[PDB]
Amino acid sequence: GITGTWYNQLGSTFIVTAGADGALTGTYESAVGNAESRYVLTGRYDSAPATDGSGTALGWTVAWKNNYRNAHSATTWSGQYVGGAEARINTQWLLTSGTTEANAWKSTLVGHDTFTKVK
Amino acid sequence: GITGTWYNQLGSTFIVTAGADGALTGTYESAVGNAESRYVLTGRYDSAPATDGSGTALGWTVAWKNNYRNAHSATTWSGQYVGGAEARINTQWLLTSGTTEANAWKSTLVGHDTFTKVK
Amino acid sequence: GITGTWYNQLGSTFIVTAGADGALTGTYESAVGNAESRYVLTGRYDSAPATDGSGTALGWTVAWKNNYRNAHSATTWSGQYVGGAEARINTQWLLTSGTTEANAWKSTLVGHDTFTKVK
Amino acid sequence: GITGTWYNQLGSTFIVTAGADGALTGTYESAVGNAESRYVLTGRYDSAPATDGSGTALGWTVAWKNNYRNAHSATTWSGQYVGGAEARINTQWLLTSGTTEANAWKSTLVGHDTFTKVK
Ligand SMILES: O=C(O)CCCC[C@@H]1SC[C@@H]2NC(=O)N[C@@H]21
Ligand SMILES: O=C(O)CCCC[C@@H]1SC[C@@H]2NC(=O)N[C@@H]21
Ligand SMILES: O=C(O)CCCC[C@@H]1SC[C@@H]2NC(=O)N[C@@H]21
Ligand SMILES: O=C(O)CCCC[C@@H]1SC[C@@H]2NC(=O)N[C@@H]21
Repeated sequence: GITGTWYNQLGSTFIVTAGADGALTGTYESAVGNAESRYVLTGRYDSAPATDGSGTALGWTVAWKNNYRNAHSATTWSGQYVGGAEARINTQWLLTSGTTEANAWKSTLVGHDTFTKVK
Repeated sequence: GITGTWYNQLGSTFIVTAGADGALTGTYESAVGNAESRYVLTGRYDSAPATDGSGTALGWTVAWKNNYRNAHSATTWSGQYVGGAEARINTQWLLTSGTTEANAWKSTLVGHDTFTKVK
Repeated sequence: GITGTWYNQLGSTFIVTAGADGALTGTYESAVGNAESRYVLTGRYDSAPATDGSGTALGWTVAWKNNYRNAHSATTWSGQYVGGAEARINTQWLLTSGTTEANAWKSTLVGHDTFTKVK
Repeated sequence: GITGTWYNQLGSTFIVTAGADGALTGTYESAVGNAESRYVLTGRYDSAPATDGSGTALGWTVAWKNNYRNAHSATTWSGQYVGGAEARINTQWLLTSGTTEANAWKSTLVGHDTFTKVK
């Protein structure tokens, strides 16, 4: 029930398939930034989703490289799937770009994203 | 040259193999926290490493679930491999645990790690 | 126009007064967590608010200590006041608790908050 | 014992005076970035420092504005003073710049700093 075609508040598309062991595959099309295509993602999530009423912890990784453009950067999301009547995924994310060792302090960006299934 | 057996400042072990397309596989044994084994990791990195003199951006994901213990949590690293005479990987990371919707604010932890190849 | 009585999505109250030089004073009552009173905050913001159409960058600090309860912790917000028809303040924040040197990795928590003036 | 003249790993200077109530005043000269002077800081820390053996939680705020240059940005540190034979302050920090509402995702930067008293 974690697989599907999620959107978020910036408008970017996140097509995902969960795995039997805990794998996470799919593509990710950022609607904003230095990117124009679907990009490859990979990540993991636990499969024992703590049935007391909590959300399923998950995380994944995208590196901004394909046939069209490269930004030499990588972004990781970590969040929790809150699954109920409103299927929601709240994530918080990092973005690291490849900089020179002088510009090491300003490499990382942080932010948040709210993923909804049927927009 | 990104593959290998890295340690860090907490003492945890990170066995990694890079990929021809940009995949990243291997295991991760946290020496601290609610974990006792090697755990499965998966992530990505770009393969056009920007030969002006910058580091290679990379990121990966571990979900704390195996045959021994489960913490219902997932952690993601994003950083850059600085490769020279001293092979170094500086990463900054998030840790998300599966909480109830009341305790949504205190789910995520942030921190930093400094990975060295030959300790 | 930054001064006033803001609420947020968790329900916590943030009473603030800006300064002529750039100071920021007021109180902060967290509606959730290990706190029960108004707490003291202090922070800063720039006063040249970049009239091209951007938001005003700001930040502040609260330490969870008063006559009622102490948590030995400190939280800092950094965000930007987007001021228009809908007066909004989006912030992203850190929370650090005083831990032993063994438990240094799990001290910091990260999160986000969305402040609205008239709720 | 928190007051004094701290340096860090980037070379920036942090002159600080603690307060009887819990206030924190002083100046901050960033040795790197879009800044050239001492800048004004303000923040807070708790004064009941948990004498079991933990560090003192603290945090502060700087807004990059003075007579010389303005960057329309604000940075906040949150960390813990580990005080022993080696007086250390480990902090983790955010940096928010005033951007247009389109460029809201890439406003914030995250990073870490390690402050030492006698360098
Ligand atoms: O910044 C870059 O170098 C490329 C653009 C990255 C897009 C970011 S990644 C996190 C955030 N969420 C998105 O869907 N897109 C932005
Ligand atoms: O907190 C948990 O629920 C399990 C322990 C997680 C270990 C964390 S993950 C990030 C940091 N780096 C490590 O090598 N271990 C800790
Ligand atoms: O965790 C603690 O030790 C005390 C509770 C802190 C409340 C946090 S601070 C950030 C977030 N925003 C709020 O208005 N409250 C929570
Ligand atoms: O980026 C800017 O707009 C101005 C430069 C800010 C300097 C940053 S703030 C955090 C980090 N620690 C420092 O001592 N300097 C950098």
